[PDB]
Amino acid sequence: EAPLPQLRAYTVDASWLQPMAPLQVADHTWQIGTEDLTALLVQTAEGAVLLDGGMPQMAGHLLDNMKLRGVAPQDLRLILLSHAHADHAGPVAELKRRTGAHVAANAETAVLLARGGSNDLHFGDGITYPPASADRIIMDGEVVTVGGIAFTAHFMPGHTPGSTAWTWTDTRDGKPVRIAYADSLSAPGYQLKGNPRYPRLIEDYKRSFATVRALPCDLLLTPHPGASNWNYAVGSKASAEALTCNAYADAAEKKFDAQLARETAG
Amino acid sequence: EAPLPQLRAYTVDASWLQPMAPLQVADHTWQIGTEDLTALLVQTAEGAVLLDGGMPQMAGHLLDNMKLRGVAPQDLRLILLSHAHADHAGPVAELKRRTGAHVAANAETAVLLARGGSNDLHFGDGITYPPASADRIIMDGEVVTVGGIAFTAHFMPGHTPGSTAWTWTDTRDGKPVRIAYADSLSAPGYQLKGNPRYPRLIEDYKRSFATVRALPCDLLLTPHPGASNWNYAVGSKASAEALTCNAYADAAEKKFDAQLARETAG
Amino acid sequence: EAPLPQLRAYTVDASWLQPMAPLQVADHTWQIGTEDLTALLVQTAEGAVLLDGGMPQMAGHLLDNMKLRGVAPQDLRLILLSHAHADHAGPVAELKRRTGAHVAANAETAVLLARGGSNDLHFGDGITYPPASADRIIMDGEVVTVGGIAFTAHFMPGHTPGSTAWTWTDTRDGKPVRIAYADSLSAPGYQLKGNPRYPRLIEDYKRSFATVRALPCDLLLTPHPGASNWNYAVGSKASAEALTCNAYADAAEKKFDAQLARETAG
Amino acid sequence: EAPLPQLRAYTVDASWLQPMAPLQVADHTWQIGTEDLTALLVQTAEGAVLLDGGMPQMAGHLLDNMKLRGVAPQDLRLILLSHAHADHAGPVAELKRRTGAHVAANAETAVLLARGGSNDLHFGDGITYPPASADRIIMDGEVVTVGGIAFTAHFMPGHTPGSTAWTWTDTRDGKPVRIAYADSLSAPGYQLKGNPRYPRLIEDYKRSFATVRALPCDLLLTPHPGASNWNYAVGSKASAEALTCNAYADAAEKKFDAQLARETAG
Ligand SMILES: C=C1CO[C@H]([C@@](NC(=O)[C@H](C(=O)O)c2ccc(O)cc2)(OC)C(=O)O)N=C1C(=O)O
Ligand SMILES: C=C1CO[C@H]([C@@](NC(=O)[C@H](C(=O)O)c2ccc(O)cc2)(OC)C(=O)O)N=C1C(=O)O
Ligand SMILES: C=C1CO[C@H]([C@@](NC(=O)[C@H](C(=O)O)c2ccc(O)cc2)(OC)C(=O)O)N=C1C(=O)O
Ligand SMILES: C=C1CO[C@H]([C@@](NC(=O)[C@H](C(=O)O)c2ccc(O)cc2)(OC)C(=O)O)N=C1C(=O)O
Repeated sequence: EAPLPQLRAYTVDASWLQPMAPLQVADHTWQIGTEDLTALLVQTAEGAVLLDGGMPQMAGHLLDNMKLRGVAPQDLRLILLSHAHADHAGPVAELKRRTGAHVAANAETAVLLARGGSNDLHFGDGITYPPASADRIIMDGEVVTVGGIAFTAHFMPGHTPGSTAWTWTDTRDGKPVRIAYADSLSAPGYQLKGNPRYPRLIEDYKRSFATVRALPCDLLLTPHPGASNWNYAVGSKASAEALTCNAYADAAEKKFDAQLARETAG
Repeated sequence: EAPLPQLRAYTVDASWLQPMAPLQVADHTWQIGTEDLTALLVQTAEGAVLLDGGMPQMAGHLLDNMKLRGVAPQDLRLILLSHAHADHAGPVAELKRRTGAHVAANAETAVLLARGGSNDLHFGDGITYPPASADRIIMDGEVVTVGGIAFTAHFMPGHTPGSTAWTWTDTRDGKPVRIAYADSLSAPGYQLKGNPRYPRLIEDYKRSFATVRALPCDLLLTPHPGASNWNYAVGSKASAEALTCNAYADAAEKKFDAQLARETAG
Repeated sequence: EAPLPQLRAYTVDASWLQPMAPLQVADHTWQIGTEDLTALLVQTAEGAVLLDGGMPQMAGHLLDNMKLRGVAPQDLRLILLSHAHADHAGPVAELKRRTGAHVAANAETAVLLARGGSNDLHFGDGITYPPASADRIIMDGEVVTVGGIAFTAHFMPGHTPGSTAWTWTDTRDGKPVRIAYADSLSAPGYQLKGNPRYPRLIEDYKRSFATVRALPCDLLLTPHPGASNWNYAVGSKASAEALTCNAYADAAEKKFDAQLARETAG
Repeated sequence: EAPLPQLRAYTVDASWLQPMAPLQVADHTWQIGTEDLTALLVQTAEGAVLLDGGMPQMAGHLLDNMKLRGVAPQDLRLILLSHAHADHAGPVAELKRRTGAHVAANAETAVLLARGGSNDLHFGDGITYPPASADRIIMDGEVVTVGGIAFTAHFMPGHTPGSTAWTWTDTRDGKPVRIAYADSLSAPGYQLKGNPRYPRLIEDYKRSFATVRALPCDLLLTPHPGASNWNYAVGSKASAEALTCNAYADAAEKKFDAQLARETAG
């Protein structure tokens, strides 16, 4: 008699777990994650903000890179998230324990984070990670400010119900740089039509494409750098091929429409 | 450059995942888990009680065995736990979703369950499982009653801070049978002395040995059947070699004392 | 020197706390709350559903009326909510403890319920009540079914971010009766414009008026019966003057637009 | 027909709500609460610790007094609690929101805090306050360190299951001062014998008297200053009549034994 199957680990491509040194994006904004997972550190006069953390096992690397930037663990004030899947919110619980940082997130992201990604609308229990609590619930368009730097939330539901873009204005060469950290717009293996767990999925994606098109943006970044044509491994050329918000939304919508037709076709 | 390691699944011996048909323990009490993980179903006139559920992937098997016993999913009223590690509380979240059952547990077990076993005092994040909430917090000696059957909690901290023995009186051949479901008394790989996360660990274990010795008991069962010398695979002979509470406590204390001396010896 | 002020209780009009006997709305749907707070009991072959519970002190009255309807406490399967303010979700924690019912709610309602209505977007801590957990998170358009009766969620944010209308089809005289339990559309004392805690408040209300207009509805009910021109105290004439969904939405939008202009005017 | 009663506010003696300026207890420890509720600020080189906060409406006063001491809101690192009743943990949720501080507490205190004091073992829902989450769960004897100052937890269950004494060593006149902040040992209106919600209440109190007697202590403080014969209103004479730990435990045990006999006598 076959025994029940063993639990299966959430395994990812090696490049998602490949550490990199901090890569400067603008005067106060640094990529400090891995070659293929974004984790943005924004350094202010009154502490630092982290946008996403990658996989659960990246906690120590993130703290190492923070130290290279002059940021002690207790200097991390705030953690913001694109969406609460294991490869973007993975280390949040550990980071909170080791830094004292607060998490700000919308209600959808908060409830998914608090159950550690279990009972996912599409992935079941296959991508569970250590649960964490949100300390501040934010609404669409709400502004969170640290050290004078204002981060604005733009809800873009679809990839998860709580998917969020974050925008802020940094500087470079004395000129403002409007940064938009837009969430994933993929639907990998999702049932798009008539999904009982997400009945308005298609309507939400369509609205989210429009939301991304309209973001204030001189420089777009995404949780997976490849989704916006970044290449973190090539240093000062990393942003050279980066997409605009319009191009990112267009590419995602074309992919979505094609997937929708293939779902209709089996 | 080495990438960070992949996440590692919590894997167990195949016998822990080997389904078995329901095995009657007393007039209303059945073992419905696997060959090497206990999951007790107590069937009352007003619904059923489940004591432990085993590993996360056992949820469907438990519901199958409940159906064989005449217990529909919605007939499950209450889930009780020995301790909230992944191989005993694994399927609790799914069972709650599929049955509507409530969970009753002490505060220590409730907080560990709510973080899905993450940030374990000894095991870190290596044995995380889907988090679940406790619907009723119980105190030491508190009585929980379903369908007239009274279950009494006996706290026995050590293996986890929330480790609990549950006792109830069933029947067999018209005579009462005092059942004691006592938790694990092992300390596998634990730092026993001067543990900053559990400073009174040794004192708690020593008290818990005494608590187990004094339990009202005609028939002892344990989360791992082998710990009390049960053999679920041999049917009506399964209980033949079962230990008394005194023998179980004595064996565990001898093992603990020897481990303590080996820790002193490196 | 003045001491700090005493805590102030959330007090309501006496009619909101005036018990009434069950009032039949359709073949399986009964008003079982007070003269001026709605609490709907829907009785199915496989248990009962409660939609809202009123104030915290109404828990015992609700159970009394359930018993008059033939519904024992353990027969209550599911609690649904319009929104998680103290005068509609007040007794949910106690009801869960005494009945074993599960709560299904969207993420916004779940987070507000879990903090007992504290840190309200508009009311601060003035309307706190005992916190409760949601056992099932639902999405817009999701169907929850008990005993074959399907309840559909329609999100209508504004009064709270989690405000929800629930629809189901009952019967009367052998004909179907599409019931719509639509949430409040009031904004009592709210700052509508440029509210930092709810930046898209006006956009959400405007969308919610349209959502209410389009609900499937032969019979509209509301958390406050007066909002839809019900009068629970007059028995079989209670529904005589009830508004349509279109009239309810129109009246609320006219009131909102007038309030918006008065806010512009001070 | 009588309507259901209105909700009743938790009202306290005016002196419990009477603000006072900071009163120095030792080189780094200050009383910053009210005349009759203790709230201790311990100031370190790496941030401040708050032990208790008093009533919910004291949040602003506490922040005012912190500012007088040179402690900005974001300088508050850690909140510790004696027990999670409304008059000691009242403002914790607001303080967390306004300061970013973490809360460390044992599991019993954490679960009571997370339900805002509702469903109290003895007081029902009469003393509910805004819920808050614990960020770190601590065990008996565990050491929490901020800025080099070590705070040790001593569990003393009875008044609440999670009641805790905290000890640390400060200085004065170049000599060490062992401070013990011991919790309440009262049982106001409690059913002591055969309490189904707290079956081992008497055993826990008796053990807690012994725990308090054995605390390392040169200077005892208590959540209610009068319980240890402090008088915060008389400035530099405030500690003159303060009890020893032995005298505090003796007085509480005599009161408990007398109450136990009166309960036996009706
Ligand atoms: C395009 C992808 C696909 O890879 C990840 C994803 N998926 C996976 O990593 C991968 C997969 O989709 O094949 C997966 C592996 C194992 C699982 O159990 C579930 C999903 O993360 C959960 C996902 O969100 O779909 N994320 C994105 C993304 O856009 O964020
Ligand atoms: C005696 C044991 C050992 O096996 C399990 C245990 N441990 C393991 O299954 C096993 C181990 O201890 O070697 C383990 C595997 C992987 C891990 O990441 C952690 C622990 O479950 C978590 C444990 O509690 O120690 N449980 C018991 C028990 O008495 O309950
Ligand atoms: C129209 C109202 C006004 O009365 C209640 C309400 N408000 C009050 O009961 C009342 C008020 O608005 O004056 C109130 C009393 C005390 C408070 O601390 C806050 C509000 O409940 C919280 C509210 O949601 O605004 N609810 C509605 C409603 O539409 O649901
Ligand atoms: C000795 C007392 C009595 O006063 C408070 C207490 N009680 C009250 O303030 C008071 C009372 O006991 O009479 C009370 C008022 C209103 C209530 O709903 C409940 C209790 O706080 C909840 C309590 O813990 O018993 N606390 C202590 C104490 O030792 O901490």
